[PDB]
Amino acid sequence: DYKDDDDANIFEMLRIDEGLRLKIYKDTEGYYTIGIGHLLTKSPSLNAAKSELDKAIGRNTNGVITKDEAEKLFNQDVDAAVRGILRNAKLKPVYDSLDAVRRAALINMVFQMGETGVAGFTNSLRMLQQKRWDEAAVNLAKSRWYNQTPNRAKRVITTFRTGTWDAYAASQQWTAGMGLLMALIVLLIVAGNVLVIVAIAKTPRLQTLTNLFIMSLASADLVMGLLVVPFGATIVVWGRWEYGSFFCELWTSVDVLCVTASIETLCVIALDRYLAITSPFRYQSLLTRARARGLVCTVWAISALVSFLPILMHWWRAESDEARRCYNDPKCCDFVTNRAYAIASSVVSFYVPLCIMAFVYLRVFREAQKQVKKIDSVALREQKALKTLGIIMGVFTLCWLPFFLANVVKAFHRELVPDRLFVFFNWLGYANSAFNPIIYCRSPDFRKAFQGLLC
Ligand SMILES: CC(C)CCC[C@@H](C)[C@H]1CC[C@H]2[C@@H]3CC=C4C[C@@H](O)CC[C@]4(C)[C@H]3CC[C@]12C
Ligand SMILES: CC(C)NC[C@H](O)COc1cccc2[nH]c3ccccc3c12
Ligand code: NA
Repeated sequence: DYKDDDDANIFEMLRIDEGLRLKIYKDTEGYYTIGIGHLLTKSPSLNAAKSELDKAIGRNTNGVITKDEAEKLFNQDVDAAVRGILRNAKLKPVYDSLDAVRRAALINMVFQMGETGVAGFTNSLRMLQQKRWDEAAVNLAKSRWYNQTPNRAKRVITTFRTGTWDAYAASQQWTAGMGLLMALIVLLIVAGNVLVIVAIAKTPRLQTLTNLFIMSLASADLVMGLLVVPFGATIVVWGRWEYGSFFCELWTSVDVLCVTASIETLCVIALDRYLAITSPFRYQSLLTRARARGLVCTVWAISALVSFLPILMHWWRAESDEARRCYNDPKCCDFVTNRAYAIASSVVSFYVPLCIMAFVYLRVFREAQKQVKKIDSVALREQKALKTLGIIMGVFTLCWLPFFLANVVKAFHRELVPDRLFVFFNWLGYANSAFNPIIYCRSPDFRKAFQGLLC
């Protein structure tokens, strides 16, 4: 029938906003429920609920149904909302003035708040019936509704404002696009870094002292691909933190830990190659294989101290409205910090290692020119291995310097960094966990090592 597609459209709107379940389940109050919030019965008996389902559906479902049958239930719930809207003196005149798309927005609010809940938006309702859409969208956003479910509320409010479905089309392709891209990013990180660890760990040719440090660097990248990036992607895709306040702080701590360990490992590398080329005899006299393992544990030990300790102590916390409402919402895991912590933490964990790692390695890179004023083909074999260390140090500074310059600009004046931009700089740094294994293939020894392990 020519009216069928409007029922499918509003069904898909709420499918995105409330979700869909095709098997009977208990709602938070414990009543048997299926579909998009269709409450089957308040009776405790499960068979009474399947009985009510089989009546509405016209077959013996055994408590399982198809998408199309879930839409059949939902059309009945939509009729009940319309009846309630039509009997509410504040909502009926607005509903009568709206087209199908804006009626779907209003019906969607009714599913979330109820008629009385929507009826309390007395000024926004006046602006809708007055077709002052942009002003209705502003007043609607000034609400606890908007603050508690901003993703759904932005979509509904955009729908009242434009009169289109574009916010729901934009969402559904965002979940598919970014859901896929994030999946590939987690695999490219876990794949490239798991290979680098096993290659150095079981290739005798690769068991270089510098490769002992690179295994620390790849070990940081692998925790990123296992315990950090996968969970930060759910925020980028789902629009909220699903794992509670406790795992929010732990995730944040491991995230700060791995980044702090990486720049410190790059700094220890630059200090290793500087001692190696300025004082070779002290290098042989000082660095045993076991002491090199001690530097790694000391780096992670300093990193966990400078990462876990401030975070578990809540030294980072701020008093702003943005900060307190996130701290009191488990669904929010934004890392809102006080201006003091934003500086001291990023300086101790990053700028200081970045300057030493950048200052020392340049004096390393110039002394090699000071000792090789010649043309040579075998020199290319050693300029290449030195260049690889300067690429990894460079790609790290590129992937993460913007995130930390914005972090200090954000501290003095939040005006300048959009949250959209700051999140993008943070994912430029997450991408570094992918690049390193690719850069490790620049050297011939890793190259034949990767090629043998894959067959
Ligand atoms: C995700 C968090 C909570 C766990 C942290 C993992 C810790 C234990 C990791 C980080 C880097 C790892 C070190 C890096 C590589 C080496 C060199 C290897 O030849 C011996 C072990 C040693 C020294 C690792 C010990 C374990 C280690 C310190
Ligand atoms: C989603 C958020 C939690 N991700 C954090 C960054 O990946 C890494 O952030 C840091 C690493 C090391 C030191 C740091 N000091 C900071 C101050 C503010 C924000 C991040 C950091 C930070
Ligand atoms: Na929170």
